[PDB]
Amino acid sequence: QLYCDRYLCDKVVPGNRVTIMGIYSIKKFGLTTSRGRDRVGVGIRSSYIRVLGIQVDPQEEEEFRRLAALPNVYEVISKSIAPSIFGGTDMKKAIACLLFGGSRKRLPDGLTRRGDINLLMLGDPGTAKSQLLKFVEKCSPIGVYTSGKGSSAAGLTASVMRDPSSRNFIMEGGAMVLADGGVVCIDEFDKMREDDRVAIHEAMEQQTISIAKAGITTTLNSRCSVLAAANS
Amino acid sequence: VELREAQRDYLDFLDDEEDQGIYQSKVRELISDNQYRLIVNVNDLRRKNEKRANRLLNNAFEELVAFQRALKDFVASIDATYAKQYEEFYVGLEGSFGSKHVSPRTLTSCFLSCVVCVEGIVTKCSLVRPKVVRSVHYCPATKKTIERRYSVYPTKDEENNPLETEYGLSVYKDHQTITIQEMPEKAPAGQLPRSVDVILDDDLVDKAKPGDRVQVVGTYRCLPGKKGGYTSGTFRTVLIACNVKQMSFSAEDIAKIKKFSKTRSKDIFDQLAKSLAPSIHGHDYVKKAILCLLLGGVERDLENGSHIRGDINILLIGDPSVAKSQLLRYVLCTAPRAIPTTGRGSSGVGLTAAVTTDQETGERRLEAGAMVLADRGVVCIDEFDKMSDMDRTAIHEVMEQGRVTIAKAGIHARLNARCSVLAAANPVYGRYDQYKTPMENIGLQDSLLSRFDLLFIMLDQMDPEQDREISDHVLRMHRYRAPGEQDGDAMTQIYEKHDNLLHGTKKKKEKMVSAAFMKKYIHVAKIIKPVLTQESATYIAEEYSRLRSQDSMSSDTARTSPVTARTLETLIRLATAHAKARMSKTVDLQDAEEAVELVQYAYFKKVLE
Amino acid sequence: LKDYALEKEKVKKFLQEFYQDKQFKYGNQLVRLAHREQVALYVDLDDVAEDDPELVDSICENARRYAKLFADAVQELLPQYKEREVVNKDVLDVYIEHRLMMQYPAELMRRFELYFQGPSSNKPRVIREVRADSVGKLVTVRGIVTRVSEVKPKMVVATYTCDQCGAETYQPIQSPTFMPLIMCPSQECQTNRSGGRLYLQTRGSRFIKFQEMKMQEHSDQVPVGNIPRSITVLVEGENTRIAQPGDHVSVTGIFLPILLLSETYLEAHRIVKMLAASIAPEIYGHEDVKKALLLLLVGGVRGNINICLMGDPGVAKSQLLSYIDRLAPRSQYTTGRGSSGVGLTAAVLRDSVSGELTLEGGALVLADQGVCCIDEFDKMAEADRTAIHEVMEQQTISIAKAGILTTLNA
DNA sequence: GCATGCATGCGCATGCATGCAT
DNA sequence: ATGCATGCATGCGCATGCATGC
Ligand SMILES: Nc1ncnc2c1ncn2[C@@H]1O[C@H](COP(=O)(O)OP(=O)(O)O)[C@@H](O)[C@H]1O
Ligand SMILES: Nc1ncnc2c1ncn2[C@@H]1O[C@H](COP(=O)(O)OP(=O)(O)O)[C@@H](O)[C@H]1O
Ligand SMILES: Nc1ncnc2c1ncn2[C@@H]1O[C@H](COP(=O)(O)OP(=O)(O)O)[C@@H](O)[C@H]1O
Ligand SMILES: [Mg+2]
Ligand SMILES: [Mg+2]
Ligand SMILES: [Mg+2]
Ligand SMILES: [Zn+2]
Repeated sequence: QLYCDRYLCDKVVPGNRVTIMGIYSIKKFGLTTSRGRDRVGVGIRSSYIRVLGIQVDPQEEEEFRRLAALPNVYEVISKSIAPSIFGGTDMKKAIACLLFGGSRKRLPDGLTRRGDINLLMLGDPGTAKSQLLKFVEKCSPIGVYTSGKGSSAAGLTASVMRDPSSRNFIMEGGAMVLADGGVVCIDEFDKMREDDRVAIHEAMEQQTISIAKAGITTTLNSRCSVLAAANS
Repeated sequence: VELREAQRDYLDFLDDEEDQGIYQSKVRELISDNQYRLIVNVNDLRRKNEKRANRLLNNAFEELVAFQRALKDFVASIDATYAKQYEEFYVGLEGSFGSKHVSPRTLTSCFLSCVVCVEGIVTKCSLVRPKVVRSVHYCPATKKTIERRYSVYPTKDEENNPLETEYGLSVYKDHQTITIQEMPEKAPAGQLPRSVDVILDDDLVDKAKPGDRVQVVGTYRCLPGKKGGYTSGTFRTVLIACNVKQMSFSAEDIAKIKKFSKTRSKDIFDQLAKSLAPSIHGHDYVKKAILCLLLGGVERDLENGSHIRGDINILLIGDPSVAKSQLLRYVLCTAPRAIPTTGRGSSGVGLTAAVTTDQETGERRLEAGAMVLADRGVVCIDEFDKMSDMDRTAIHEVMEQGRVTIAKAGIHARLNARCSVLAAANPVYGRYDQYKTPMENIGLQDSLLSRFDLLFIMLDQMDPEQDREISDHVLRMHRYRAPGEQDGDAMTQIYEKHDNLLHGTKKKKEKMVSAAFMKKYIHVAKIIKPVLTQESATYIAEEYSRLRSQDSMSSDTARTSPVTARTLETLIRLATAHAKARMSKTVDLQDAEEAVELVQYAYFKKVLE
Repeated sequence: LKDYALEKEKVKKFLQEFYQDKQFKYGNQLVRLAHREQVALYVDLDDVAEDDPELVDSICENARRYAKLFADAVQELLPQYKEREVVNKDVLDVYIEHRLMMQYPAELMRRFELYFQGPSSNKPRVIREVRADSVGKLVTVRGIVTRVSEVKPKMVVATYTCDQCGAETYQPIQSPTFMPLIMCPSQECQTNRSGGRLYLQTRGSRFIKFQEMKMQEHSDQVPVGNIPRSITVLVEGENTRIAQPGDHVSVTGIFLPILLLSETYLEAHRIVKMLAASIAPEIYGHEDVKKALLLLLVGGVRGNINICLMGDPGVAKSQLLSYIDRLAPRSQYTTGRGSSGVGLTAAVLRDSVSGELTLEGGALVLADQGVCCIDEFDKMAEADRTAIHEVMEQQTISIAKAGILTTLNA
């Protein structure tokens, strides 16, 4: 158990791998007689650690301007995309322009138009499709990789529940929700479930997901570029 | 000394009648309306006195007490007669706080004893409870009355004589507690939400309900550790509200509305339908139907308690990429109470209110559904074909009479569901087959179609001229950039200003209506209650008879929906809506002719070989 | 402030000088109350309007005090109108006679209850709008009853007998919970300092019927997008056994809290219930479809009748069912799966008073000796259809599941 | 036509915290 | 002054109802 004070609060999100330096101490709340069913333990005080340090596991502008000002930026970027994979120059260029992406535009009427690109790939097994998806996931600043049916311990789309104890609306971040402005790679496009398949239509079209349950109606934002692979 | 100076400054703030002030008129209105709460803009106070505003923001309780005292003195000076009823008045706050605009996630101890503004959703509410202010007791043995004030309950006299309580002579005030949770649309993904507790007193008790988005301005304070020889050193923080607002009218635009109506008259409906959505090209009949939904019909109740529906329902079917979802989103944006519910997004338990047994008290309570919340509103259903049959059966009752009947042993109720429905669905074959009859393509039961009022079929005909016009419009809209924004940057008049890209050189002869003026006019028209005339009734009846007898005059064309008794009500409702479109009092012939033309267009379609 | 003696005298003279109704009603009522031929008396505030109207406002503001004053005045007036002894006297009357033959609390010797009826000029309120401003006042509420508790006795005055003396000790009860006495406060025991211990007596003690009920708002008065609210009403005296679940009632009562937050409740004073083939004249045609409904409403001499109407959509079958539901005194209307399963038959639920389990019936149970209406019959579940068939053929429902083993009459 | 997956009420016991009647 | 009954989660075991998939 860890105790953080003052400015150390909210520096760590649950799930992070951390190295913490602190003081090993015990709780002090006076004295009290042992209670409960078990009274074998005598003179035992609960212990904790008081946290004191946490570690979580302008010049570049000119460099980027020089890189983009060349006449051969397109070829350099295309070659930079997966040099290990033989061939597929057009596919690499398409992947690069997908990574850069377009621009979204609003209108006075309030309607919005999509600014992200979606791609589909079909082919026989052994054409190195998963490798491209992994390279895109690693290269993109924000990237998610799924198997179509969700993942080991996370679904493809968000879900909403209500905690009976606290009566609060808890939302589980799905694969699409966890990415905002990034790239979502989807292998095995054929094996999608019905509800996820229905939701992905709205996710691709309006980049939003609408969920309505007892006493709640919400519209979450999912501005995700989609890169998909499927088999014959 | 400081409190007296603050009171003097607050008193000086209110006396603005000789300085173009409005607060005196506000106080007069409050006295007229029997209200004892005044809302003061923080921005105006900061403009007039920055030091007082800073002191109030950094120190709330003392400054608020001083301001309440100043308001008491001011109301006394105006009419001491009114001030006798209430002991003290209460203060409301409004404006832009800036750094103190704090979300539930960002609340910290740095804002203690300050005034903060929060925006959130309500999740927990408590029953209204009375709280004692003063107590009066009487002694039958000695015929003596005693008074106590609260800010120990006596039971016996000095000579141990019993005391009897006078409940009527006592003073009680309302009290309630609510919970506010951070909106999921703004909370980081994958993280648990955080909540705040708010206390409501006096007239603010019944201004919030669970599942609603509110904005609350109030003071932030700690609760002292309760009695005990040992303390843990941790205090609970609870917000004390002073103003609650439901997040969502002018004065001189009435003249503009009257002039526009008295001028255009007949052209009002055509202009409103034309300017519904510039971003979408074509589909005039669909826009007219959407405008009719926005206006709506007239609900009628009679002596026997019978109810006649006044809402309209429209179902759109067509090929992909014909701008149906765009229309649904536009209706969602424009309509005041609009709720989107996709096919498999919500089930029958979500669309319809349910019963849950409360573990705290052992009772059974009702939780409202999606359609229950949208009373006198619009519900949009995309991917309507994917919806299960049971959900359609549940929706049937709302579409028929707009009411929901619920009963689980120990409780039974009927809730109002007077709403309107937009539905978007795809053909069974993916794309609309021209040769096959509409019955095979739609693939829906006759009852569901009959309960719908209008059916529209949209086709993506690849005509070169239509394609050229659509491409022109789409690229003109895409090339547009908002004025005042630098090129390459990343991310009220009745008639809208002409734009070279949004409208075009040819469209200079005509103009589109502004959104705000359109909303105001729609609201005013919805207020109006038209009356049907005798001339139109016979015409409508004869045309209904002609429509029913058209079975022998249909030629090679087929009918999209069966013609039943509900079609006559649909005709009358569309006529009433079109009469509402232009501010009038009676139904005319052209009013029924428009609805007849709409029915002619909607109900019959040619079949290609 | 004002002296209560003058107002008590005014009440006494009002109870004796209201001939303007021609027979003296209050004289007869007092005679019946004195001869134990009547156990309840109701006072009309509209009748008081002939006298000074200030009394009406005072009662509307401090109802309990004036109720006690009226009770005391009636008790004092009772001896004057007595003419004869009790013809047939019960156990309590025997105790009263023996005690008089040989201070006693006023309510112990008292054997009548008084109630107030709200003025007709007083407009009925809404359950949502009763708040702290109405605490301690007299209000009128219209609603629908949803839950009713069983009748049980409740103590009023407790009687204790000493271990070493014949003296009887009396203790009034004005709280939901009370502390029993131990030592004997009798003068004999006080002088001798014997320290005898008291014992409770059930025969000498006084009990009154007690009942709980709940009310809900009408669907018409519910605001936009809200849910009907519920209120709790306490029933005592002869008002017991009047209200039943599913009935539309109007109750006149007092708004009182319970112990600086508090919980509120209502104390009831008056509870009230709210060719010929012209069924639904709004619907054209169907001349031969309306006599069948009339015969269904009339019924046979088992003589029950069941009717089913199958039709194409748009011929307005639902409106006829709604009209039948509205016309019948005891009626229930079902739309579909919104009242399936537990909605019909019955379920077991906790009690508010006893703290144990009791059976609450569904729509079919409420519609006993009435008419039930079902819409979209083909869409019902198999279990519901079997239950409906059982009701039609046998008129009783048999339930045998974990914790439930019952046969309900329908 | 039925067994099973997924909520949800029911009844219960068990553990942790605290607040004061004898 | 001190030890205990109670309010508030939480696991346990169970039955019951709604949806669907072969
Ligand atoms: N054109 C290629 N250049 C280099 N390696 C390749 C190429 N095609 C296939 N491979 C190799 O073969 C393997 C293909 O497996 P994988 O990419 O998972 O197939 P798929 O994605 O189609 O299921 C990869 O590990 C990759 O190293
Ligand atoms: N008539 C039209 N005018 C302008 N844009 C159109 C038109 N028809 C289609 N579009 C464009 O094509 C896209 C269609 O997507 P969407 O509205 O989701 O189609 P649907 O609702 O039929 O599934 C929209 O983004 C819209 O900008
Ligand atoms: N014979 C008739 N006379 C008058 N109105 C009718 C008649 N038949 C149908 N209607 C109208 O048509 C509508 C039918 O709706 P509804 O009662 O829900 O039909 P159903 O009960 O068959 O589902 C009603 O609102 C009613 O006003
Ligand atoms: Mg692969
Ligand atoms: Mg669409
Ligand atoms: Mg019907
Ligand atoms: Zn004794």
